[PDB]
Amino acid sequence: DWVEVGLQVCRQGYNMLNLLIHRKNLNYLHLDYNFNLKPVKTLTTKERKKSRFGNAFHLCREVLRLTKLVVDSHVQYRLGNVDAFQLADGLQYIFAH
Amino acid sequence: FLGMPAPLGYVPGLGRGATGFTTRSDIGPARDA
Amino acid sequence: WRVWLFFMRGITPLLERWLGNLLARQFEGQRVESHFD
Amino acid sequence: SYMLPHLHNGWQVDQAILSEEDRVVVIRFGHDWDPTCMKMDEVLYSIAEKVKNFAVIYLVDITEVPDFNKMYELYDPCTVMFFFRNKHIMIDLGTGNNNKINWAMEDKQEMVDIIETVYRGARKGRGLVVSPKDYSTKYRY
RNA sequence: AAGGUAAGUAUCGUUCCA
Repeated sequence: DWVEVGLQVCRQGYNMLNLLIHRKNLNYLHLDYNFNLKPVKTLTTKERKKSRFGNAFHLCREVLRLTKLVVDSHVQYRLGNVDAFQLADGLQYIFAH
Repeated sequence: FLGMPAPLGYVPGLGRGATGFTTRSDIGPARDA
Repeated sequence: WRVWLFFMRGITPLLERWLGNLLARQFEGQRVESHFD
Repeated sequence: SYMLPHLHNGWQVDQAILSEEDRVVVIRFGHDWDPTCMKMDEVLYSIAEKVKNFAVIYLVDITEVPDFNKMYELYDPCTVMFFFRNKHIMIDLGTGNNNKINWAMEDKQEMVDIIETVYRGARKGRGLVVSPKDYSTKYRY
């Protein structure tokens, strides 16, 4: 099923990004399940500069957030949380905003 | 000294007690240790 | 919906190359007057 | 470039850092065939004799010596590292990176400026010196 | 996304590793 594939790929990409975060073993950067990179504690300047990623990593994280948003909207449709009309309107809002 | 072969048992780097640095996460390879 | 997919086909090799450089065992990373001298 | 002394293996560069106490060891890590590295390996030529009193210059090919790439982040095409009494002297530039000069410059006075500033701050016993010029831009206009 | 790391001296904890 496609929705299963989306829920699978979201976990796979989330694991990839967590590996990229814990590539240098810096535990003060944490990725949530919505693909938002947040500090676990207020960043000291040395650690802030020490944990920075180029534009490519941020672009990958944001496109993963986009696909996660789409997959979660479809899951909402499958779980009866929203209507088919609501699902279509939400998808159009995602792809237009 | 110059013009001498490297010792067999020498640690290639850090033998002088050097300390590496991590300016950013992207640069370099994974720590893998 | 299609527009972001053309954007996807555009950016696919860029990320597939940057990640490959990043996630690998081995990592890799005013010039004419310096040329002919 | 080719005129300056070269180091072939990992032991030699560590010895060159250790075999000196009263000068500064300025090591140009990179590839002497690089257009970038050859741009500044002639600046380092034009001042090697001038700074003989307080500086010695060794060249290192990272491919020939693949022992300091991971620890000192040798992935920019050209890198300059200053060592004093077996201690890496950090230098604060206008750029974000404060451990190396990862770009090849053009003026033979500014590099002597930086080397002498490093020596002056290293005799005191500092670990981070401050460059006179600011490299947050290129002053082009 | 950056161009915003002060450099240090201490005991203590942990962990891999020799």
